[PDB]
Amino acid sequence: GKAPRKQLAT
Amino acid sequence: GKAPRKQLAT
Amino acid sequence: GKAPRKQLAT
Amino acid sequence: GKAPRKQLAT
Amino acid sequence: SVFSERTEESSAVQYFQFYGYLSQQQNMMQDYVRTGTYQRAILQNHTDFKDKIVLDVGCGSGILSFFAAQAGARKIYAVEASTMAQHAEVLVKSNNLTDRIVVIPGKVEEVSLPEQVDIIISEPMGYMLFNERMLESYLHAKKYLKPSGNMFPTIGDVHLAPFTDEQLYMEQFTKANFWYQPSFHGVDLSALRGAAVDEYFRQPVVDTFDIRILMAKSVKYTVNFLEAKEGDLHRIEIPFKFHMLHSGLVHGLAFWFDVAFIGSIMTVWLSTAPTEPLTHWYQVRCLFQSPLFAKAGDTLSGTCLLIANKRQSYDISIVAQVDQTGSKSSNLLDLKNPFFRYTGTTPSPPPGSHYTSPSE
Amino acid sequence: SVFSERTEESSAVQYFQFYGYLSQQQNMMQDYVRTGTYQRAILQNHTDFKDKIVLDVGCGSGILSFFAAQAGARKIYAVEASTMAQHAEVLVKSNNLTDRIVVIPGKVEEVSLPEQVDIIISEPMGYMLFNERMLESYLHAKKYLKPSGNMFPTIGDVHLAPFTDEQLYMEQFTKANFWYQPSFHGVDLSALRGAAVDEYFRQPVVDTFDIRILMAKSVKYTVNFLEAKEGDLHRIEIPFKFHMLHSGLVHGLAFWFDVAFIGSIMTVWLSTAPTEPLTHWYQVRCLFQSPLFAKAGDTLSGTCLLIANKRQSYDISIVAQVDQTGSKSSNLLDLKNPFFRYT
Amino acid sequence: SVFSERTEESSAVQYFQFYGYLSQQQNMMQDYVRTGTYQRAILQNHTDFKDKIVLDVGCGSGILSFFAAQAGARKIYAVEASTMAQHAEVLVKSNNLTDRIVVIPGKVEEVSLPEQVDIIISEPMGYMLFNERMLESYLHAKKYLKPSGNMFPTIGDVHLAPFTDEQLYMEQFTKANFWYQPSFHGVDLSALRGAAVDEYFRQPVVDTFDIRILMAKSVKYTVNFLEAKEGDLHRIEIPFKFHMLHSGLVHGLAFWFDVAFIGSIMTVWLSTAPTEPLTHWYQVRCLFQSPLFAKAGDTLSGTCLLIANKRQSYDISIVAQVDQTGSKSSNLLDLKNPFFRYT
Amino acid sequence: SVFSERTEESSAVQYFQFYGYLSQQQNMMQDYVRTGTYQRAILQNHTDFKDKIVLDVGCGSGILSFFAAQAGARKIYAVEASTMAQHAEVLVKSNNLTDRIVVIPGKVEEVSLPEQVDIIISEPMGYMLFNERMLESYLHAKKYLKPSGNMFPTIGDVHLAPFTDEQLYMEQFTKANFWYQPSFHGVDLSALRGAAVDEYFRQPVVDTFDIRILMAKSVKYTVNFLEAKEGDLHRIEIPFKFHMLHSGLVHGLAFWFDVAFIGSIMTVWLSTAPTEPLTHWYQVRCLFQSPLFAKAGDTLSGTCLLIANKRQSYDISIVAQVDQTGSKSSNLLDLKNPFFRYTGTTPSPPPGSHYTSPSE
Ligand SMILES: *C/C=C/[C@H]1O[C@@H](n2cnc3c(N)ncnc32)[C@H](O)[C@@H]1O
Ligand SMILES: *C/C=C/[C@H]1O[C@@H](n2cnc3c(N)ncnc32)[C@H](O)[C@@H]1O
Ligand SMILES: *C/C=C/[C@H]1O[C@@H](n2cnc3c(N)ncnc32)[C@H](O)[C@@H]1O
Ligand SMILES: *C/C=C/[C@H]1O[C@@H](n2cnc3c(N)ncnc32)[C@H](O)[C@@H]1O
Repeated sequence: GKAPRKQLAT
Repeated sequence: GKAPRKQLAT
Repeated sequence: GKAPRKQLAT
Repeated sequence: GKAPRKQLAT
Repeated sequence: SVFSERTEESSAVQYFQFYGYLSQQQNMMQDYVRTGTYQRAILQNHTDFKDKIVLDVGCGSGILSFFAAQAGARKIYAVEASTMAQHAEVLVKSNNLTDRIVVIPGKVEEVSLPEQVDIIISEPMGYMLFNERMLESYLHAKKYLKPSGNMFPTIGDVHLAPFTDEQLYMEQFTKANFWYQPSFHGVDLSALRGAAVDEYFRQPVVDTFDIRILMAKSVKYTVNFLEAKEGDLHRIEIPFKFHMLHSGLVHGLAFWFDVAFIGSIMTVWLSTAPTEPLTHWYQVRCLFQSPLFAKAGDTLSGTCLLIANKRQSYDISIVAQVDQTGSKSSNLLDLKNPFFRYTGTTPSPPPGSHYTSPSE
Repeated sequence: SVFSERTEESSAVQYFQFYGYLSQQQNMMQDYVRTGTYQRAILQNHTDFKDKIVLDVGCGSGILSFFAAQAGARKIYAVEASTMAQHAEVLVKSNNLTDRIVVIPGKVEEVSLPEQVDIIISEPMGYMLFNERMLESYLHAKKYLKPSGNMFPTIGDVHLAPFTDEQLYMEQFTKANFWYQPSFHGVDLSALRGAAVDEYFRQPVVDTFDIRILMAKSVKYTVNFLEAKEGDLHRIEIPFKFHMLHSGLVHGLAFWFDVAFIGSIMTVWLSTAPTEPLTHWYQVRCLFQSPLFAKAGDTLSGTCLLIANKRQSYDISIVAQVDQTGSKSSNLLDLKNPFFRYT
Repeated sequence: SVFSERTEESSAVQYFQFYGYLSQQQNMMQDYVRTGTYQRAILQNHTDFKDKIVLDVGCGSGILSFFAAQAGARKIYAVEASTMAQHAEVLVKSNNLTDRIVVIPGKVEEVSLPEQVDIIISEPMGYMLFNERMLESYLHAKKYLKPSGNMFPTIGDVHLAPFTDEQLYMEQFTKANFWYQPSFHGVDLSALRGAAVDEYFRQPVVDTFDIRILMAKSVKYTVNFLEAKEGDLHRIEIPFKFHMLHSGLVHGLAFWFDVAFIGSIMTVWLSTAPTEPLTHWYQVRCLFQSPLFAKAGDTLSGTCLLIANKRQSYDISIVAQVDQTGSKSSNLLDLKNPFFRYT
Repeated sequence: SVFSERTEESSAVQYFQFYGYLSQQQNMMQDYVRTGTYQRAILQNHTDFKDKIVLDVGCGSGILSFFAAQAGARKIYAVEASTMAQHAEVLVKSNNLTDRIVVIPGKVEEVSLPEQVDIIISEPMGYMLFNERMLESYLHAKKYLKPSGNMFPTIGDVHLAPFTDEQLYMEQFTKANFWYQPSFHGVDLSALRGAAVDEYFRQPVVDTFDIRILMAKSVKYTVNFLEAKEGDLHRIEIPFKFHMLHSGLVHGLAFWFDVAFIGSIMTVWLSTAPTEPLTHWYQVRCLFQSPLFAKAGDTLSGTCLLIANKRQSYDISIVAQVDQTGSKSSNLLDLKNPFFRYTGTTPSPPPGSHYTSPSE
């Protein structure tokens, strides 16, 4: 898909 | 690009 | 005093 | 140092 | 076809798959400024549509075709390349308009419109106006426009202005400085830091901002859709000569656009300016890799050159210098990979904008 | 090649364009649980690597190869198909590991390794484990594996449990109800209300949730990477029979996964469970178009079927049935098009 | 020297040890409102600096001198008494401004400048403006100021307004009530209940608050740095007469300050007000040991007196009196020992 | 006096001013572990105090003097150098103990105790045991201890252990990387980055942690307060030879301490270990500037050398190497300027500590 891995906040 | 149109909040 | 300028979060 | 003893929460 | 020649198939696939989703249509229709202005521009220019033949390029849900029907169009040819075309054919049947709206699945550069239309309606604006390269599909459709026909929208006005936003600029190095540690889990990442900086700076920033971050009146570059040809949009040279109104560090150029529906009755404007209510196009800012010091009374000159690519977008080259000092700055950005920074927070005014005591 | 057949180009282009961005690498490496657990599993089992030959499938920036190097690996073949391979080379050179880590750009289904390897390391887990269809590339790399070779991770447990979340159901349902309007700017959209509901509920929801919403003990489906072959993942049939612990509306199935690094010294687990620290995989919840009502003690049986598609993802089919009432729910979901809800 | 007399060594040592830490510099420079407002005020008024001679009092890392340099200053004498002066020199050299910014280490009351200057820039504001007694060093630097010389900042408005905050009053009061115990491990502490209440309420509270707690329009006391002399700040008598806008318990006075950069082109304000974006100065609230009750429309008069001490701070004396009832409240507070409440 | 010779007056001023505040006393008394253990150690060794003469060094509020009185002491000499001494004289009057507790304002190295005591009670522990250099004042007071007298506390056990905490280590560079930007408001700060890194690494970290971040059993260095002399604490060499139990990156050495009140009746322990309930001393960790790779079965050897300074604290030098690889690491830290990292969050276990499936 578009973004396989999702952004995780730090 | 991935998202040609951007999401606008309702 | 001990800490004249106080820590400000960023 | 500035604070020889540290604050412990109650 | 003309579309196949200028677009890599991988780009068109992901592109039209995106527009096949009703969730994406819905997002556009729920843009009150976008949908309301288009409705007003059509219904309030009813002589431009009454008993006219209409071509709706990239109709999507066909909502614009229904406004043309609401204005009294005789026949409407609604061209849509994504799989949204069959959802619009459903809408046309259930709205009992199969005699006036004809949905034609396919790319406007490939379908056979049977006839010539008196007016062409479309929503070909990407962010920064030119993204998605749909403007060329809109201009390509003029092969069906009868001589003395109209285009809705008729003209497009992209505005450039230099801005100051230290926080935006410093955000770039904050993120890339992740790589500047000698022992990330025992690994020295620092050799990649410069690459991370370059990556973040190649990204246009898609959000909104306070008007007061601008430092000079906007420069407007105008595309007349009645006159412009397809090839005109392959290379877009936008010279600018800004006169600074505020002293500060110029961190880049902000972009927004307006379109005007110049009807026989009245000219209706759709404006994505930072002065106006937010639309789903927002605004786009292009940072400079190195900021430029300029005082009120200096001239910031340079060129913004947009070169179309086979990914339905533009490579952006921005050169700018402060004439009084010669200090210049370049930057290259991929319009197809922007950074969506918008968070919902009402934009903060630049620091040092209080000229009277706020405590008063 | 094996990859190019199960993958149509337009998916592979956008797929490897995504991993070519350093910002997307930073996001994965800043996942402390993910990066720290991988390092612990490798260093703690250092003799699964000491003076061994390592294959790193989809090395990204190469962070796994560096762990294998720290563990004492003799040679490490770090394979990467995105442009990130060039950034891996720069880190190998600047960490003075040119003599041990060999970056080989290309798809592992296409590259030509010089020798067989003792252990394969990789992070082939997408959200819901099976997205990206990278587990097939991981298993495909077993052709370079020695007979007594090891796999890191060794197995993957996918856990599914039914949940109740009226807030989430209403949220997706009201979205589709935009197309219920009979007069949107005078345009009757109602005819598309069907198609919209099917679309919004075709999307798995990716965010985290409190475990209090789970109504039954989780079912586990295990993939053993030592023993599975590429073709096993073309179709994944996961039966389930949930004994309900709470009454209420079952709004769908919640998915998370664990993977285990079964080494010579100790087994180390990496878990994306909703009780564990959040990771960039989050959890996945698949909604029912119409929820099912179940009483505490009822049985909810059905089958979750995953059919691999050319878009490097899966067509999910979930049928759920309250046995005590015959209340059935048939659902189709597109794993490649999820709704990222987390804020 | 002038400094060494009004400052006993043990205060000056700990004071300049504090500013010698880069982490304490980073904290001030990361204050975007503070750093951005200073740059705007200097750049917008660039001809107050263009080809001029600048004195930077207490330059820290030198960030103000760099702004004066960007504005076009001919020469800039950046004076700094802490070890941070050595870090300022490194930034001057690495920004290639050795020809324009001259770091002169030492106390401005002690250093020897080569020439008179056109404008003085500095950040001499402590919390409640007057802490650190650095405004005296700022005014003391006027001896290097040309007759038509300018000061950046030019003036400082200190604002005080009465507030109600039963949560904060109870919080400090219950703390001191530890010493109300008659049998703490069998030890009667009650005799010290007095001394504890006086101690906890001697501390100004430093945090932010919503303006809804202010019960009257703020009173303003202005210090004009062009016209004041060092000795004016030894004793600051601030009368106040508040017309109350709301009934309720007046728990004390809330303090914040504004400073104005009155340039040749425009005046630019920096405000620490509770309605403005938060800064590392926060706001300061001085509690009454016993609050005063006031009705909407009553007048609350009194005097806030600041006497400078050798610890580079002030002994605060606040007497507040509801005129309609004669309800008086006498308070002593030690500005140098505040309670940092913000979380 | 001996105290004046080893302490800069600026240090003592800020030091004793701190202890003059009842808020600081209160913070110590509200430490249930600290106050409760001291109370138990005294009252449960009542023969060590019954009809004895007691010297309370650094009594503060004199709370320890009251426990000695509660145990039946005949006369108690309570020495306090801060202005807290007059608050204790108030407590002594109001508790009707002016005949048994005598408050003596002043430093124990300067007052004239009139006689010799049978036992000395004090709370001279700073964080990492040795901070504040009050242990020397406690040992100096032995000039009043009758031969065959006791010391409460009797011994102190500082424990060292190597830890792994990638997040703690990476936090250092994250903060210092603020300086690694080329245009902070137009200024290049990067030249100061290395200094910021060094500054943050000179700081001991005062918080708590999960036991599982340790990678080897603790090494214990013991100070016997009955035998030790003042000069013994000026230079404290603590050799260590840790045997690694866990593979990983060693990021530094963690510290905590225990004291034992060895009474005639029973030995009472006050332990600040990470195993035990949190006390206001917490624990202290000293990072390494460069982390050390060590596998389970390697030996981490090195020295921790503490050199007293005129600021009532210690300069800390930590050298350590992995014997099997020779890779070493140094670090210097100022014990007087720690970093108080504690946030209240229950400490997280190190990643990769799940040996069974958490989903089970
Ligand atoms: C911004 C709106 C895009 C809509 O127009 C459709 N569209 C894009 N490009 C074409 C071409 N070449 N032919 C027909 N329709 C087109 C998009 O699918 C979307 O609905
Ligand atoms: C979830 C992680 C993906 C990483 O692995 C790389 N990758 C995906 N698929 C392949 C194949 N077939 N060969 C080599 N590397 C692959 C992604 O580029 C990403 O770094
Ligand atoms: C609030 C800012 C303080 C900065 O100014 C420096 N500083 C204080 N007091 C003096 C004197 N008397 N001379 C020179 N510099 C001074 C502080 O060190 C800090 O950087
Ligand atoms: C950790 C506790 C400190 C208490 O003891 C007092 N104190 C420190 N150092 C001395 C000396 N040399 N003589 C007498 N009292 C001392 C502190 O003031 C605090 O109450």
